[PDB]
Order: sequence, then C-alpha cells, then structure tokens
Amino acid sequence: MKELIYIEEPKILFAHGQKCTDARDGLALFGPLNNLYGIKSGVIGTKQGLKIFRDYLDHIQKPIYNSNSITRPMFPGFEAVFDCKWESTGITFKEVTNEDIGKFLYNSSTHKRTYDLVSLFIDKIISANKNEDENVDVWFVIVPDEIYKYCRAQFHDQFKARLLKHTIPTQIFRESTLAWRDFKNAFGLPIRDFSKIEGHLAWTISTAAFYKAGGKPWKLSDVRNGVCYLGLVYKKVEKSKNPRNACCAAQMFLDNGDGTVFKGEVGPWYNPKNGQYHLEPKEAKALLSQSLQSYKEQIGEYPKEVFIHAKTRFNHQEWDAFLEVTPKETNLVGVTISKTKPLKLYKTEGDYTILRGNAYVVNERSAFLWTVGYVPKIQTALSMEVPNPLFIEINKGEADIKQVLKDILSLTKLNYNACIFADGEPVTLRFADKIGEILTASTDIKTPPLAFKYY
Amino acid sequence: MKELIYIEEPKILFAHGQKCTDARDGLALFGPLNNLYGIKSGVIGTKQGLKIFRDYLDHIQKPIYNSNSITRPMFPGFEAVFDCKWESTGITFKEVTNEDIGKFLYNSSTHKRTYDLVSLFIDKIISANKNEDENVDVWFVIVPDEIYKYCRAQFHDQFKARLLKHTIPTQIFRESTLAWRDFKNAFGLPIRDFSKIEGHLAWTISTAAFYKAGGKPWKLSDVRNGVCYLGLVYKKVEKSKNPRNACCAAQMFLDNGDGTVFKGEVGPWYNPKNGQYHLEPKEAKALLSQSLQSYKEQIGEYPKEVFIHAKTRFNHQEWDAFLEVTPKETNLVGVTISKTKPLKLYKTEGDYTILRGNAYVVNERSAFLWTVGYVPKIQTALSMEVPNPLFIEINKGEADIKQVLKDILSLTKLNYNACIFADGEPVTLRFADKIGEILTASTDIKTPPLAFKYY
Amino acid sequence: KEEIYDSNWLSILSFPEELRFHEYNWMLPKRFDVRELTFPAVRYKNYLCTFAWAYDFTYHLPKTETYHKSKTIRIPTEEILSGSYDSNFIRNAECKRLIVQLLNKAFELRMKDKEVQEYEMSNKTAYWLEKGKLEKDKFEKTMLVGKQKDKNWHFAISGASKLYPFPVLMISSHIFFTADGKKLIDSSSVQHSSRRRQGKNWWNNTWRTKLLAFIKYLSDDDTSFYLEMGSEEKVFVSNEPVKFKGNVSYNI
Amino acid sequence: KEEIYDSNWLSILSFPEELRFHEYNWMLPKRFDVRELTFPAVRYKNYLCTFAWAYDFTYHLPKTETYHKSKTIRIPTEEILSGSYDSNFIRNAECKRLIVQLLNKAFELRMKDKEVQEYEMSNKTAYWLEKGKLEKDKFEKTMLVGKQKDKNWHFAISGASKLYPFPVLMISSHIFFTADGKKLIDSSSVQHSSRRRQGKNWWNNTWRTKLLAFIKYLSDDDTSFYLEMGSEEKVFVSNEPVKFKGNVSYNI
RNA sequence: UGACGGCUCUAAUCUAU
DNA sequence: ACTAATAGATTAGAGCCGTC
RNA sequence: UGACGGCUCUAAUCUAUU
DNA sequence: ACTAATAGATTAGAGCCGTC
Repeated sequence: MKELIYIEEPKILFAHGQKCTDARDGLALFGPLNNLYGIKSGVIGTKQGLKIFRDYLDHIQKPIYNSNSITRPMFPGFEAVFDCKWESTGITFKEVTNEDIGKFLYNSSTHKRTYDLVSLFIDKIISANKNEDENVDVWFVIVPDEIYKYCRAQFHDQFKARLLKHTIPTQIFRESTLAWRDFKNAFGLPIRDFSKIEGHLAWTISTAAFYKAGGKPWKLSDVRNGVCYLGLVYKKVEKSKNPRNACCAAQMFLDNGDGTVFKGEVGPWYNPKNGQYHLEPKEAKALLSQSLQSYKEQIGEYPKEVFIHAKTRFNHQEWDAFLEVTPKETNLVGVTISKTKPLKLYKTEGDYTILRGNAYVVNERSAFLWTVGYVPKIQTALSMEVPNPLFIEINKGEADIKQVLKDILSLTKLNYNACIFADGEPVTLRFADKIGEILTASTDIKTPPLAFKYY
Repeated sequence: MKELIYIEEPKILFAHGQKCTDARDGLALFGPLNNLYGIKSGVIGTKQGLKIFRDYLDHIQKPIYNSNSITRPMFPGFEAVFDCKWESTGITFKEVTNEDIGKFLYNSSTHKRTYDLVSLFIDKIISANKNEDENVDVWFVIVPDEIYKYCRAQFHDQFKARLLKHTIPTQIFRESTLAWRDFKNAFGLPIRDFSKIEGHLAWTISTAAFYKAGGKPWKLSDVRNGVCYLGLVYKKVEKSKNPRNACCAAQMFLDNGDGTVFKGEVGPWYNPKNGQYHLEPKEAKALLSQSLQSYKEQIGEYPKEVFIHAKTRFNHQEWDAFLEVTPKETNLVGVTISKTKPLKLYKTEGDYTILRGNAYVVNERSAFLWTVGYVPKIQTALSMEVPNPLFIEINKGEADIKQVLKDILSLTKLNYNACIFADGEPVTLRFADKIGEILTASTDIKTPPLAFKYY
Repeated sequence: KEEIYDSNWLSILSFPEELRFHEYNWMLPKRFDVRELTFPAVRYKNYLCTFAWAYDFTYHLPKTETYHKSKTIRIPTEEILSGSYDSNFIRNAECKRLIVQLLNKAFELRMKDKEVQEYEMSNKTAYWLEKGKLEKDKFEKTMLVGKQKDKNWHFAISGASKLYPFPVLMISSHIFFTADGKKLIDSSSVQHSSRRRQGKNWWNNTWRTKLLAFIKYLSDDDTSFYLEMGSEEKVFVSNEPVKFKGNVSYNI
Repeated sequence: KEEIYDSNWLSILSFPEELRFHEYNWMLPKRFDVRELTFPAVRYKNYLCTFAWAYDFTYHLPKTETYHKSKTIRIPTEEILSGSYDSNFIRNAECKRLIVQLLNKAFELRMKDKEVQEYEMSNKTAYWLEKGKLEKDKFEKTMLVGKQKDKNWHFAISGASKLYPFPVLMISSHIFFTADGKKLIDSSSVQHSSRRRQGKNWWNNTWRTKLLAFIKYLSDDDTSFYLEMGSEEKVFVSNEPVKFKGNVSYNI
C-alpha cells in the first residue's frame, strides 16, 4: 500500500544544442559535442594481433546493423555517428614476437612475470611515445588468451598504473574478444559468442576509444549550477603492501559556463591505517581544501552547496573536519550509497520484471531507488531478473531527498567507459572505484593525472 | 685555373614519389608523405594575445600571395597543401593575466624573474596536459613584447628544457612576430614589416606546426642503402655550476626499406671540464654504440657505413675509441664542417654571386663547398652579401670525397624548423645546435625524448 | 496506468507482548551455549532476554527451576518499535540489536521444526525442500521442485530480521540442487554453475510465484502465519508480503 | 659552361733563398723587444727568426755587433711548401707557423710604410685610406671612399697568410666609418649599424671590383707587390687574385 | 623565441720561450 | 713550478643588422 | 582487461555482551 | 589487559556464470 514516487529519467544533452533522452540511440542519430577530426591510433601486439584488429576495425567503420532486437538493433557507422575519421590507415604498429613473450609466459613466480609482461609492453609504448616523430593518439594493446590464462597481481591494473606518469591513454583487448570467430570451442560454438549482440557490441569499443582521445560524446543537462558532486570511494590495498591501508578517490560535476567538468581528483589518501574506512581529520580538510580550490580556480567562486558521495556512511568525526574548512554559504551534506539491501519487488502479470526509475522513500532521510529493471525505451529488461534497489540515504547535513534521488539518477545516465543505456550506480563512485583500482597497483605515483582518459 | 667540380641538387620525395628539387614548391603541388586528418591545437598566452592568434589562424587558412612564383612561391593554404585541417575549431585556451606578469617584470634580479615567468606559463601547461579531457596535438605560447624587451638566462631555452620532461610539443610566438601590423614604430612604418615576405612567413610557421604534431612532409630519396649519419656539436654551459663545462649532442640519419625519419641520440655528456671541445674515450664508446645499437632495432644488422659530422676536428685520442666499438666491415669516416675559412669567390661578369652545388677539391681529403647564395633555380639571393663556403675535410677515416660532398648536399636539403630551398649548414649540425642549447638550460634532465618535435 | 505491487518483505502484524530480561545471576556459566535451545534467547551482561517464562527453559535446564518471576525485567516491544527507548542501562540501538538477534534465532528454530532441510551458505542458512512432501511434485499449481538434465532443483529461502524501516521479515529466495534428492552435490562451483544455467531460464512472475508458494505451505492459516518462538507467545508474520503501490504501468 | 671566378686570395710567386735564425744567447737584453724593429723578426728562446742579417739590426743594437755569422741557422724556403724539413730544434709545423707569423708582421710594417691609417682590433687590423690622398678617392675609375649623409665610409682590408692549400695571401674586406675621415668614432654599435647601412646597396660586381681596386693601389710593381722583410730580400705577392675556372655556368 | 644568412664585439682553449 | 709572456691556430658566445 | 548484471565464495572492521 | 568469544551491523575482494 506504500506508494512509490517515480523519478523521470535523467536528461543528457547532445551537440547542436540538441537534446535526446537515451545516449546510444541518441548517439546513433546525433553526434558528439566536440569535433576531433581524426584519431591517430597505435597498435601493439603479435603478428596475429594486427590481423584480428585490422579485420575487426576495417569491418567496424561500415554500419553493422545489429540483428533480431528492438533494444539497439543498429550501429550507423563509426565516422557517421562521431564525425571523426579513424581506420586501418594511421595504425602505428610495434611488434611483440611470440618468442620473447613466450619466454615470459612459463615463469613460476607470478609477481615477477606479471611485472615483466607489462614491462615489455609499455617499454615499446614509452619509447614509441618519446622516440618517434609520428604522433599517436591512444594505444590499443592486444594480448592473447594464454597470457592471462597462465600469467594474468592484476595485469590490467599494473599496465595503467605505470603509464600514468607519461599520460598516454590506452586500451586492452584479447583474441577472444575481437576475433571471437577465430578461437573456436572444439566441442561446440565459440565460447564468447555475441553475434546477435555484435552490432551494439561495437558500440562499446567505439565509445570508450573515442573518450580516450579528447572525446566528449554526451553531456548532462539537468545539473544545477553551483553544486559540487564529490564522489568518495574507499579502496583497499592488500598485495605487496600492508592490508590495513585505505585510499580514496574524488570526482567532480561542476559546470563552467556551459559544460560538465568530469575530471577525477585523485590526491590519494593512504592515511587510514587501522583497516577502517574513515578519514583522519589531518587529511579530511585536505579533501575539500583541494577540491574546493579546484572549484574556485575553475569558477572563480565557492559552491553554494556540495553533494558529497560515499559507498560507506560517514561519522561525526569527519563532518566537523569537513565543515570547519568551508565558509558559511557552502553547506556540506553527506549522501551514502548502499547496494546491500536485498529487497526484491515483483508484479502480478508479465514475465517482465519491474521498470526502471520508480523509487520508494522510507522517510525524510532514506529512500530506495531502482537503477535497473525493465527499461521501456528498449522494450526489454536492463536487468533480466529481479534487481537490487539502491538504498540512498542522507547521512550528515540536511537536503531534499527528492532531488538527491533525482541527482543520483542524474549520475547513472552517463558512462563514457560503458556504452550502456544506464549504469547501476552513480559514476562518482564507479569511476572512483577505477581510480582507486589503478592508483593502488603501483606505489611510486606522485601528483597523478586527473583526466579519466588515462584509465 | 683551379677547377671547380659541380654536384647537382639532391633529389627529394613527396606524396606518391614526386620529382621536385624545391621543398616549398614540392609541398605546394604535392602533399606530405602521410595524412593526419586535423590538428587539435591548444593555445596559452595573454588574454589579448589570444585575439592576435585568432587573427592569424584564419590568415593562414586563406592563400597569401608572396611575390613572383620565381622569387617566392605562393602559399595555397594549410588544408590545400598539407591535406590537414587547422583552424579556430578545437582551439583550447588558458587565460594568463597581465598583473602577475608585470609584478614579475618589475624585479631587478633577472635570474629568478626569468624562472618565475616561465613557471607562470608552465603551471598552466602542465595541469592542462594532465587534468583535461581534451586531446591537444601541440600547444602554442604567446609571450608579450615587454617580457623579452626588459626581462628576456633565456626564456625560450628555459621553457623547452622543463617541458621536455612531459613530452608536449610547444611553439613560442611573440606579439611582434604575429601582431606586426598592430605594433608600429611611431616615427615611421612598423619595424617588423614583412608584407612583401608575408607569403612564405606563414609557410614556415605552418610547416613547423605540422612537424610539431605528427608531421612527415618529405623524405630524401638519395639516402644510400644501409648507411647512417651522425651529427655532433660541442655546446657549453656557463649557467653557474662549475666555471666551464663542454656538452655534446648527436643524431642518427639511418635508412630503412622505404623512407626513414631521423631522431637525435643526445644523451648529453657534461663530463668535459678543461673546456677543450673534445670527447673523452669513455663517453665516446657510449655515444657510438647507442647510435650503432639503435640502428639494430630498425634494420637488424649493423649499418654498412656511419658518418660522423662535426663542427670541430676530431683528436686522434678520440677517434681510436670510435673504431674499437665498431665492427670490422662498417668503416667509419670523420668529417669536419668549418665556417672560419675566409675564402670568397666572385664573378667578374654579372652583378650576382656564385651558385650552389659547386665544389672545389683542394685534395682527396679536404674540399670546399657552397650552400648559400644566389641560386639560379629561383634566381634570388639567399644571402645578399657574398657567401662563405662550407669547408669539408675528412679528418679521420677514409672515403671517396665526391660521395661525401654529394651526400652532404642531402643533409642540407631538409630543415623542418624552416621550410626553405636548402639549409646552409647540414641538418645534422643545426639540429644538433638547438638540441644542445635546449638541454643545457637546465641541469635536471635524466632521459630526454629522442625525437625532434619536442625541441 | 497503475500496478499492484507485492514484495519479498514479510510484515510483522503482531509483535509479542514485551521483552523479558532474566536475572540469571550465577545460574549460567561462561561456557554456556544457547543456540541448542528451542526458544530464542541470548545473554546480556548478567541477564538473559526472551519472551517466554522461566520454566520454559527448564525442560533442557532442570537446574534453572529455582528462578522466580520477581527477578524479571519487562520492556515493551512497541516502545522499541517507535525507537523511543533511552536508558543508560541499555541503549536503544542495543535494544533493536537484541530484538533482531532473537527474531533471526526464532526463525531457524521454527524452520528446523518444519520438515524442510537446511543448507549452510557463506553467512546465513537457507532451507530447501525435497520430494516426499508434495502432490504431483507441485504446490498450488506452481512447480516447487523440478527435474533438469540428470539432477533436480530445489527452491529455498533465507530470511533475516531487520528493524530500521519497520519490524519486517526480509526473505531472500534462491535455488539449490541434489543428485537424487536425498544427497546434494558437494561442489560449490558446480552447484553455483547449474544455478545460473537454470536461473537464467526463469522470469519475474515464476520467481515470485515459487517464493509465495513456499510461504503459503509454510503459512499456518490463510490470512497470516505465526512463528512459534515459544509455545505460549508467538511472532505472527503475514503470509502475504508487504504490498506497495506502483502508479506507473508498462507503456508501448 | 665557362664561369671565371676571382677569389680573395693572392698567391705568392716567389720566396727568398732562406730564413735566418739569430742566436742571441746570454747576449739579448731581458727587456728585449722586436716590435720596434723595422724588419719582421720574431724572438723565441735564444733564436731570432728573420730574413735580414745581424748587421742590419745593429743600427739600434750595438751590442749585436758581437754576433758572428756562424750562429745564423739558414733554413731554405724550399722545405716549407713540402714540409720536408723535420728537426728537433724547430718542428715542421712550427716552420709554417713561424713563416705566417713573420709575414703578417711584415704585412703590417708595409701598411705603416704606406700612407694608410690603421684600425686596431681584438684579433685583426684592417687598413683604410683617408680621403684626399688620391683624387675623389676613385682609384682605377672605381669608388673607394664615399660620404653617405654625414657619415663617410672608407674601404678597408684585413689580410693574413694561410699556407694549407698553398702559400697564399688570404684577405678579407670590410667597411669602416668616421666623421670627417680623421676622427674615429667610439660607437662600435653605430659602426656596425653604419656597416649594415652601407651593405644594403652592394652586390657581387661592386664587392669584387672594390677589393680588386684596393690591392691594385697597394701594388709596388705592375703584377705584384713586395714586402720589406729584409734590406735586400723581399716576397713578391700577385696583386691579381687567383683565378678559378668554373666550367659549370648559368645565366645572369 | 619564425627563420637564416652576414658582420660585429667579447672570451677561452693548444702550439711553441 | 709556474709566474705571464706575443703571436698561430682553433672554437664558442652575444650581439646586431637584413631579406636583390 | 568490452560491458553490464546476477548470485555465490572468502576476508575484515566497530558496537555491546561474555 | 587481552584473551577468542557469538550473533549484530557494516565493508571490500574474487571468482563464477548469463546477457546487453
């Protein structure tokens, strides 16, 4: 009998001053906000690394019409939807033979072989970036199946961590992913078969690769001015360094004139040493005193109200430290996000589960919201089975729970890394997780870059 | 009665392999060797300084008529010539105020004030490179006239040395260079009057702005197979530290199966303390081996011939070191380029001076060569006054001197900083000069980017 | 466009009378265990909390017959329902924590009373059924146990008590498997692997109906059911979930 | 085709029989100077490199009358152009260095003997003619000294012996300015500025003819000019430049 | 530093007392 | 011991200019 | 690491009661 | 003092599948 308040879909803004609700269908008709001319890509891998990449990419410029769907049965060509030309021409290739990578494949020590695998990969990248007159835009690393099947800490985390000092955006693929037809499961069809979803599969590669190189594919439209979105995740470090050490990541959603700035403040804070996910007052002020200045040097003022996010609820110890370094016109407020309330909702008719966006409010402080479900714009469920509703409650300070719930929705819509209709969590935490994931792989990073293209 | 041998101008390649001895004309008729779509250009400078750049980026766009095509060729335009797009679209700006510049300009201590001004530009350029979602191919620095008029070490040398650690191509423009019409001498016409020459002044800037960001305009076709060339300059650093220190720099000019860009193995050796410009055997092995080693990664075998171009005369204590780190089938040669030989030929008939490509052979070891003056191909005088011939003497090693003079013309062919008919000093020496000066501005360089666009 | 909206929660439409604290001074040693007891009770300081009488625990603890009702502390549950308790002897958060301890403890005791066999998960206990208590392997025309490939699947529930929104029983439904009914497959990977394989062939309506079917068989009356934490007082929980109001239906 | 070329080099046709060394051992003064000597002689160690005899310098050096011809180490001039002579006393490279040293001293002596005013410099010393020495400063119907605005420019030449290709007089030409031809200006920057002012209207034909005219004035005979390296011995240097036969030509 | 000539003006080094 | 020795011969700096 | 779900399985912390 | 305590109530890893 308890009513559920429906939150209208967060509204994203496109180029030409044009405005569409969905992103990937909006990106099908209309294009990016910024024009990037071409993309001077680079490819590093084995001899077959090119052939899988050249055949795939040279197949990806044409319109690959996705088949047997109403959700997203199309892809209207790369350059047509992006107004940027980038193809097999301009592919700068560095060769990693099979022998040298093979000699690093059969090592027993996993720690050194993971570090050696990335060392040979990036040393070609670093040398090519510096000691080559031809300018690359972003690299596309290709590794074969046996590499991570045998050697794999995490190779992906180690790879991105070591390149942050040189600020060279990259991307990692595999023969299983691109040439899904090449490797075939001998006792059936290919394991990762995605032919039915192949058309909009290419949407994801075509989107992030755009973002890694000056890409501004879509922009938020419902962001109010003067509000700061500070997503604060708590990531742990365990391997080769002390387990009871917690770090932090910080995002931004400021608006300068027109335009949403989405640079991720890193300034990693290894101060928590007790294994608890809380910030000492010494560096607690360091969050805002660095973040607020970034607002000041970008806007020329201080925000009138800041929405700070966290996967873990705060305590009174932090809030006194947070507000004491803020003036009397920038009321702090602490929103905590929790994907741990396994509530489940059902409906009488239809094999379909519940639609997306219908939110239930518990009281003036707490509410439930469904980021995923039976999205109607695609006529199919975003999450096929019953999902977990997000439990968004306001912890410290005061704010209107109606708009906070809307703003959380106003964060899930964009995901430059994933060409999806809607994400299951606000990106001020999702991209916060990736920053913490990568910044923790290497331990000699100082003043790391803030742009998301490097992750 | 002394006979003057003549060597014809060396051939150069262009798009699809064109036969055009001239570079500017060759680029006008035929595009560069590779296409690069558009160039994403960022700008840093004074607020008003941007406006004069916004004036210039369209002046380049339209064709500019220099003079008679025989005298100075016409400029078709960046899109027409380079097959690349370069305009106000995509320009990224970073405001620099004037009040801080003035308060730095009003200090009697030049050393720290010069350090302060470049730092003012640097903190803008560094942060914009890392913490920004926009891909920038090359940045352009616009410096107010009052800076170098009253407060200049040297600003340009200090600027590139520090930016070198982060690998961003930068170009420096002065208000005087661009706003020549605006700035005017009150007692006459503008001091910077180049309206008659304005046609080509755009070209050299455009060619520079091409090579700064992935530029591969032309490649000499006369490069002998399986050979390499080394330049050498002995720069000096008097910037405090020890009372004297002689530096060094070098580049390779190897060849591949089809075309070969050239980079500079600098790896500076500040060891010389006595002030005599000579290389100790300890470092000489490192230079040649590294140049010899770097050839291996490109072709797989040692180069059949390596040429050591240098402004000074090799001492016998040094040339032993080079040979002993060299295989027994790749004979070394040592040539010296001297401008301190006061010889000047004249023509009894005709008011104009001698032409290019004519050499006087004093003996099989040493010869004279002219690279500057009134060329009959464009029937204009590069030097209005009488030229000074290049002195080439094979100080060490032995090879046919006709080949060296024939090859040394090919080095004179290209100077990517200024697209002219032919450089008056071989490319391996002038490019050695700047790379030496840039790295001597600061003594805190560990590994310098090996390419040229960063200088 | 509007939608009737049922959930996976389970409201507590009647809460027991009051919290009874036992002054069990020196009656119990430190080495004592209470998880074996058929009634939900945990120790706090020198006290024991429950909703039943002292002699209710004497069947398994004959020594405890000397306890007198004059040493009992009574705290009303509906006082904690509003979250209005404020005392230095025990905090409201401790009071709410104490209740959810009892309700979680009470649920399994009734669960082990019912002829539904259990399973040990990572952090909680599920309850799966077996062929033998069913008609035509179905309940209320809903397939409650099925046979797939060479194995058979079993519906299961995992309920926990929460107090923040309101007194409610919060169930979690998930599938478990056996080789021939009597014995399950003792490999976690394969048991999970088959779960996704059979789980991905299901939909929203069938997931809801099986969950509701298990409660209906678990229900003791048509309107609701009573959890028999004790033989005298009980926690009554509706057999129908906490319904909601969905004011938006599907659009085409 | 056929392009004749005239350089800025003057070959020497002839050299004397030998160069004379004077051993002033334990008999030269400690404050001995050789600059004031009217003949080109350079003193080093005990030897005195020159071409004149001992009695030639006795005019101001009566103490050199004790010198006797035995210690006159005469080195033939035939060895220099081939470098055959190799001695521990004087190295072969030193004979070339000694010869070029004394010739430049002989060169500056002859300019002082001529009525030509000097312009001293850090490395070299050009020689320029003052107006009114010859009519309208036009030698061989060729402009030599002119008056531009209030500034007057005088042709000047700097020469130094160079032997590496062959023994040749290797001369350079540059312009010098004054106020009225008698007072040098101390403004070197203006001197440079005026030099660039004068150079903005010159080309090859006026560059060579002006240099060619200047050496013609310095000629002692029709086809050469000597140097007073000795009271009876001289070096004859062609007043015409060495001709270059460039058989590759292009139109003017 | 737009760039590349040409000079100017300093300075130091090595080769011999 | 080198003290500077006065020149040849090399080399680099930093100025300034032009632009047939 | 294409990317998103979904559970399953482990691990830890603060709160009191021992 | 801390001792491991047994369920809370929070927390992150991490592997595993389906599916877009």
